[PDB]
Amino acid sequence: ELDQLRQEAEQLKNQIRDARKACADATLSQITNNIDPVGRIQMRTRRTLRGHLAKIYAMHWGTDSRLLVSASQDGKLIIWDSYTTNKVHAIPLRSSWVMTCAYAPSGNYVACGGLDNICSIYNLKTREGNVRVSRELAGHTGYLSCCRFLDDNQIVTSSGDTTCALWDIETGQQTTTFTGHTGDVMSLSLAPDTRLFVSGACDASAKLWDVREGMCRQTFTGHESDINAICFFPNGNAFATGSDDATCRLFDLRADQELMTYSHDNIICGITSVSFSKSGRLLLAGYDDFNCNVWDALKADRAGVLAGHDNRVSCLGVTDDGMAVATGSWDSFLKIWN
Amino acid sequence: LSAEDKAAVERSKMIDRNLREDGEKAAREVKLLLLGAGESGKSTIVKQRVKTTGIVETHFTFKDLHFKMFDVGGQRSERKKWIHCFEGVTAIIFCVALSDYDLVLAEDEEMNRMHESMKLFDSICNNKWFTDTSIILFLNKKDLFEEKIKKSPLTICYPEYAGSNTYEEAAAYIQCQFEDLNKRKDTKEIYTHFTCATDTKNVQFVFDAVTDVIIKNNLKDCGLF
Amino acid sequence: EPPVILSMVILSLTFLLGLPGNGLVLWVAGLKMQRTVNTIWFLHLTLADLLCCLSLPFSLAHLALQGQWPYGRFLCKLIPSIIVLNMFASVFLLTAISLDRCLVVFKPIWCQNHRNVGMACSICGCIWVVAFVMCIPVFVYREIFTHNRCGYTPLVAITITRLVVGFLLPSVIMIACYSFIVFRMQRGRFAKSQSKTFRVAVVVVAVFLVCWTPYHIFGVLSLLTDPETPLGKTLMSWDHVCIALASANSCFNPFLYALLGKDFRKKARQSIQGILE
Amino acid sequence: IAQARKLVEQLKMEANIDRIKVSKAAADLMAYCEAHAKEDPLLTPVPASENPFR
Amino acid sequence: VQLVESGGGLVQPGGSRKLSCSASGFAFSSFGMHWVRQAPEKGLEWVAYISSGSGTIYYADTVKGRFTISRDDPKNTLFLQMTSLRSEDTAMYYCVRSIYYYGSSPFDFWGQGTTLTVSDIVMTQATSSVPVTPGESVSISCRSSKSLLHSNGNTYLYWFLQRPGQSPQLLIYRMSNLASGVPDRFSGSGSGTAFTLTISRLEAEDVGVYYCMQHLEYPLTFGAGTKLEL
Ligand SMILES: Cc1cc(C(c2ccc(Cl)cc2)c2ccc(Cl)cc2)sc1C(=O)N[C@@H](CCCN=C(N)N)C(=O)O
Repeated sequence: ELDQLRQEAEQLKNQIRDARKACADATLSQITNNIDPVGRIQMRTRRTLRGHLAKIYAMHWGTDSRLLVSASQDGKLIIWDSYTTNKVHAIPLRSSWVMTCAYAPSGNYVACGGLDNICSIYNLKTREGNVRVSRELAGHTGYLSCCRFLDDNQIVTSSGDTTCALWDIETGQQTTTFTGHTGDVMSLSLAPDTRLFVSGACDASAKLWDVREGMCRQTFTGHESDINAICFFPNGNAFATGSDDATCRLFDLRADQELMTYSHDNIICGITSVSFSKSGRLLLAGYDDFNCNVWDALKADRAGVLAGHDNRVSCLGVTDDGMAVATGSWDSFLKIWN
Repeated sequence: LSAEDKAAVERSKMIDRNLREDGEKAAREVKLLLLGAGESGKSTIVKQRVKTTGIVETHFTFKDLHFKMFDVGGQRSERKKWIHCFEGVTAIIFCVALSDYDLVLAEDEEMNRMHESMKLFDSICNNKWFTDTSIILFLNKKDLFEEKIKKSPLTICYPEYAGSNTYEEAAAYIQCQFEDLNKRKDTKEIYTHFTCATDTKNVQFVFDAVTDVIIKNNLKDCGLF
Repeated sequence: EPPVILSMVILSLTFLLGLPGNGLVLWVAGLKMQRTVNTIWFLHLTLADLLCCLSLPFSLAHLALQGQWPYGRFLCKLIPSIIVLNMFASVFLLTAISLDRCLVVFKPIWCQNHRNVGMACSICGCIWVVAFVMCIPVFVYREIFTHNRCGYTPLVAITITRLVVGFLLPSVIMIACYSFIVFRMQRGRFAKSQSKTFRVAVVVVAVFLVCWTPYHIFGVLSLLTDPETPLGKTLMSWDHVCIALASANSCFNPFLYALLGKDFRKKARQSIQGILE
Repeated sequence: IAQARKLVEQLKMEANIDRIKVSKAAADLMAYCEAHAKEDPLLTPVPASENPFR
Repeated sequence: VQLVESGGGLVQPGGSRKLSCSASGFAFSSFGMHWVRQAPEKGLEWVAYISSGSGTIYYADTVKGRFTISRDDPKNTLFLQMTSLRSEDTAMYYCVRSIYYYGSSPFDFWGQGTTLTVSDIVMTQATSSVPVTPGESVSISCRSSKSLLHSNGNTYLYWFLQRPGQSPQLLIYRMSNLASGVPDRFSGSGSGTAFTLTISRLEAEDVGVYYCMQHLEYPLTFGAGTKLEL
């Protein structure tokens, strides 16, 4: 019984590969060759957020593009006024082994998780005037890798137990479980419409899941090693992945395959974080080589470099208005680039 | 700056001061990482908050020294995914069941259990993150090993072992075998103790080793060691 | 004059070799590194050394014109006082560093529980106050006499206090602390055969003694002979070269203290490479 | 066993989606980039008067 | 959240008195505190401010040298020591909590007040009392001596409401932001030196005195007060 089903799976995978190859008409290099290059991008540091005492593991911009939250291994969640450099909130964590943090797209809640296998939701707008823990989502077997608010009451998490989970925060129960990944899920990215989301895991594959139907819509397999970072194109029809094979990749949802590879001989280290520019023309990636690279997403040539982190660049994010970039690194500093 | 801008600046300054006092308070604790292969007796060491987290933290105090001990057994992923989080601990306490060198009780080449203990020790001691972190090595179950070495020899897992089957000789052979896995003997120390479960010398030994580690860290941070 | 030209070459070499070194050490330790207890001492020592090196031009100018350069009373009372304050603050900071090292070796648990940056800042402030107190004599007694020259008054008490508190007590404290550190670490249950501690301590103490011993030897010898004696005539210029040798320690200190640490050396090399590129 | 059933069902589901040619998708990406290039404050920097950061 | 005042009464002129406020239900130490007096005949008047952490302290020009504001954080209490009290110091004294960070709402909660019996921005109310009926829309105007819009881009104008027999309650902060728990029928608008508060579909419980205050700089200045009655 097992032999027949293995053979059927082999035929199905072969037919998927054949359909993908038949769909591949022309690369995004020949039909983007007439595009003028962006040239040399020169972004300068405008702000330096000091105050974390251990390395920074995650940061997230608020939707107003002025407030941001960072998570550090000193057990602390700090909200920063990117404009004045003022720190608005300092939230102590019951577990200092934090790995992810999210900012609700209303400003009222923050989330954080890590090696405790629990996603803690903190209320930022309380009548008593201090940040208090709103809920603790428990049920993941492994550590929390990423979390993203769908809404004030819905949150999607990825964990090292090889599953993602959609949680209704009002009750503390996961409404949906997303299974199918073989390795630990490292990264998560929500579509701008929040109908779909994409996740990268240690099996070197990315999966697109329908949040409502709770099933895997598609699978993308081009990377040679673990996928640490994933990000949606602003259109919502493409996403970029960053792996530790020193390569970033671009995948189209409608074409169901990979479009472009962002790599260089001088680059040997793996990607920690990826993000797009407001129009999606530039792709920003942070590396273990202590800096970030700005790629022309259409032409796959390196447009610039954001060298400003004595340690590995662990997180990076672009504002909603596209004005500035934020990089958090293992040297305990946050830098804002214009 | 407006009045409200000034007040927000003052609030940010207050938060900064509180962060620095919290960092000073947190720097006072000696943080140790517990490690050991399957059924190595690290539970009986830690007995000498968490549901499935595998980040079990034990805080205690010995002779005015604050210890935070982190047990990471419940995490079922590869260590490469979370071991970098512990780059910066004062020491790694590695527990090895001395009396378990015949039974398999794990995936193994032909027949051993000390092989995976050696492999884990080699992977941990020789690691990018723990380049200078010291190891406190505990060799548990000395009496069961005594009777085992009386009934069975070390050869079935130590082919190069020579000398009469005695407790001290076999125990020192385990000493040497585990302590020679170090490849940077000029950078980090190994503190090895034969766990006397009938005495309180295990915690005293950890205290002495941690005191030595603290002194060495201070001295080599200023170029004196 | 061989003594005058020797003093000129000593002062110029120390200035040209210590101003960049002290500037680099201060910049790296104050703008790039985290504020640790071991960094406060280096910051204060580098500040004192930098002030001495920036005062070195004035000394070279005073030597150039065979004295006679300050035509007023205020400059004569002022510039030497500043120089002396900086030098003896540096000496006391060296003593404090040695004491701190001996304390972390001797009382590791107490240091782990009660060693923060505020205590170091308070000790450094008290050190600066004591250095100012030692400096005040120079302001009080340094007078202008008429060729013209400003010089010196209970000199005996000034010299004895300078010798005892600026040399004897710090020398004894550093020697004892470093001797205890080398042996203490040597006779431990976990003691490891090593020679880095011995050589580093010997070099530190030897450099301090070589730089600061002829100064106090000549200070004592001045208070034991008649100035008009030919021995005093010989001793006059070698006193100036002794002063230059004592001031030379401000350029040696950054290499001995700040640059010995692996973290500081790595950070300084990284910053130098980044600025050069 | 049952995992084989699950993977076979998943591969059947993933093999029945409609795919558009890569040239069309790349043209759509290029079109989106061209339509939003003039309002991206990282390709062409905005004057410092309109810069919230310095 | 509760702020309870105590210490009022009858004081002979030239004497001393101590007002104490107890706070409960919120993190007292992270809030700045204001003492605000209101005479039995006129409207509100800012008296004093102490910052979170006891840093800056501000006094009104008429109380400087006589009054002293302090706080005991472990006991969660706010103290006002007044000496040499004159006949002009008789008023109801309120304690206001006000927290300051990006996006906060200062002057959000007020205490019940205690009764005691013995350049500068000018805020002008165009009307003192207007007649209204339930179900209608009313507009209240306030004028500033100088522009309350700051270079940072926000206008430091606040609208408060005092219903008959209770302490003032925050309505609008920064000239445009609706306070928490306030019905979505009030709207603040305008520009520098000219502000309007509009109530659409008014009813009972809205009658009372509306005040406009500036927070551009100290001393904080209130308006005369516009009264809405049936
Ligand atoms: C620090 C200092 C500096 C002095 C000279 C000078 C410095 C460097 C060189 Cl190359 C040449 C000349 C100087 C004068 C004026 C100016 Cl503007 C600048 C420099 S004299 C002097 C000092 O220590 N005086 C003591 C006692 C004198 C010696 N005591 C012994 N030996 N025990 C004191 O005042 O009691």
